[PDB]
Amino acid sequence: SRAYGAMVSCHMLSELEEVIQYKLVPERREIIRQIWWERLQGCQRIVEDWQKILMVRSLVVSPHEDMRTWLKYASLCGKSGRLALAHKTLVLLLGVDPSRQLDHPLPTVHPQVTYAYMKNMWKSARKIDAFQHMQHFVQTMQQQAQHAIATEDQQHKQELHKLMARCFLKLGEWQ
Ligand SMILES: O=P(O)(O)O[C@H]1[C@H](OP(=O)(O)O)[C@@H](OP(=O)(O)O)[C@H](OP(=O)(O)O)[C@@H](OP(=O)(O)O)[C@H]1OP(=O)(O)O
Repeated sequence: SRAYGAMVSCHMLSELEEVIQYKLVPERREIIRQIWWERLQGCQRIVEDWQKILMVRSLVVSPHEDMRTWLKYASLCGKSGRLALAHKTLVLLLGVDPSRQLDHPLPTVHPQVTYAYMKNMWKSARKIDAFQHMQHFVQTMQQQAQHAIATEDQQHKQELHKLMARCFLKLGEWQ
């Protein structure tokens, strides 16, 4: 346990070497990203270590290019009593600020990021407006899925169905 800090330092150095590999090799990008995700999953859930590792990885990976890792990090921050940083990460991922545009509905792009932001807002005691946004988002998702049902998109349709089931469960719990 006393050596864990040095272990994190070694992890960061290895990530740096893998970053130079990511820069050099254009066909290794997906493999490198999967390795980073799995190795980060292996590590402890301390916010500071995750922040250091993500800063290291940011040299070649913008947050938009990998929304899953930053969503996990934001969830960890939210569960660690740092809702300010979690909201900052969510608004960075979305690209627009729902806080300033209260009247404007939440964006539909990146539905996973939207759902994460909505649950963070629910944790932010803004329950009624969060529920209103959730109703609007469910209506948008169902109508968009109905319009965009096609044989080409099935895995996307399955993920959309999973997210919609989660949204329905959250709607029931919050009601
Ligand atoms: O913290 P909660 O509100 O209960 O949400 C949990 C939590 O989601 P976050 O990634 O946003 O934290 C779980 O993540 P863990 O921190 O436990 O790893 C996730 O589980 P997975 O990591 O397996 O995706 C699970 O998702 P699901 O219910 O689809 O299994 C999801 O639950 P809700 O989406 O229903 O809130």
